[PDB]
Amino acid sequence: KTIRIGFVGSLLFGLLPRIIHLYRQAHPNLRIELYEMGTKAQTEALKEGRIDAGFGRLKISDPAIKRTLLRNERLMVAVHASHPLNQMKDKGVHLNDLIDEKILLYPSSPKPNFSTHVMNIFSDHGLEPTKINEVREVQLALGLVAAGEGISLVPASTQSIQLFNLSYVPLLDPDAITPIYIAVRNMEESTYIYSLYETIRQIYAYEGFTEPP
Amino acid sequence: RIASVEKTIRIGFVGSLLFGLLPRIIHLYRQAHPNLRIELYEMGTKAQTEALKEGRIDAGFGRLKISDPAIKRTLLRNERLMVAVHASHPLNQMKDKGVHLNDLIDEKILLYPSSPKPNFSTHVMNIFSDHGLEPTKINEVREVQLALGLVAAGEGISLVPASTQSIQLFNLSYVPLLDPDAITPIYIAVRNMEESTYIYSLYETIRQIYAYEGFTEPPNWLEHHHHH
Ligand SMILES: O=C(O)/C=C\C=C/C(=O)O
Repeated sequence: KTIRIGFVGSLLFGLLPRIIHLYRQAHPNLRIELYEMGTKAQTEALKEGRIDAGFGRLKISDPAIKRTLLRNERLMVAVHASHPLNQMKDKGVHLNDLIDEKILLYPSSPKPNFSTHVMNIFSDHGLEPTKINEVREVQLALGLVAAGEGISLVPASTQSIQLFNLSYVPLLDPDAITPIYIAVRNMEESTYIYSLYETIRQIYAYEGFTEPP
Repeated sequence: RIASVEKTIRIGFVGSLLFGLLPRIIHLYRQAHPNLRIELYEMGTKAQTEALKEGRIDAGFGRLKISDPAIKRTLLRNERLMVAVHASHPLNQMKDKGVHLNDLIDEKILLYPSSPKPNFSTHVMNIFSDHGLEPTKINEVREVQLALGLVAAGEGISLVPASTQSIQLFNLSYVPLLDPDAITPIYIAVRNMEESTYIYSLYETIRQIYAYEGFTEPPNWLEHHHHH
């Protein structure tokens, strides 16, 4: 009668609430508890039994955890309206266009985290952006972009944040992605966790996303 | 090549203000003062006081009035409150017209934040009790984004600043709150001394954007008058 879910903050701005809402409709007397935490912290939390399921954006390998890829969400570049990158609808924008920009990454919690994921995509292609500043969370990064502080790379679903003179630019590199995983304990076999997984599949089928296994 | 400490201006702000007018104010300020280095620091109102006193920041944007002899402040405006509700909540049918505080008393209300005190939740609760209203279903959460997320999940409602409308979550609706005192103040605080020329310029920028937005302000609001 109590399910504990760990989640990275950005998911609040995307599909997480509609999943929980449909999930609620199937379980009118379940106590649902949500806890914002990083993907590495979710792994430790699952092992200690502090949460039952974790929704994250890193693939942390650990025998005690069963991890499953839900979908490959795209990354976008958040910029101020007047930024030159916002003038490139014609040809579009690649990662190698971003290398000399002031880039705002997040979170500032211990590594590995979302900024490590983003920097790895650069390094995967021999790119190393030299001007990086780490901030607490995605909404702060975006507010700072709007204030004129630089640019940021964010999941496409954070476009629910529509700040004055903030524009989101697509990235052309096919691997400019931020996958979303569900993680549970390796011998998890609960009805509640199965139902949660089916609820995600119902939203995806309705939303037109590719179904996970 | 590095900028001088004299031409560096440090600005403290509460995080939720990034959803309203603060960013365009800062952007415009930067654009009009290209030889200034502006540094921005997220901090709560209480921390802003010690920071101003010690020189760690030069101006602080906050939502609380915490009196300290070393500091002075100007009320920039009283921002309206709204009720964040799930699209399918009955209260959402009064979205065009708005609702009153006494309509919310038996609703599942999500208050926030958790840590600081006094905060937004006590201020919200004080507006209820100012009118002999005591909400019976109070659940407190850590932060505004989790409150909004749980409302979007249909687990309750939350009273939020009007600028929160920048965050448009799926199946989340913002309903106007009609009580004229259902407001939340925004302040600029500075050291209790004559404002530097740089802070006076920041005042000028605020006045400019507030005029573009059409806000009503009293005579001599934020206005510098010469000492000679
Ligand atoms: O750090 C990580 O493990 C991943 C994501 C963090 C934050 C977010 O998506 O908002």
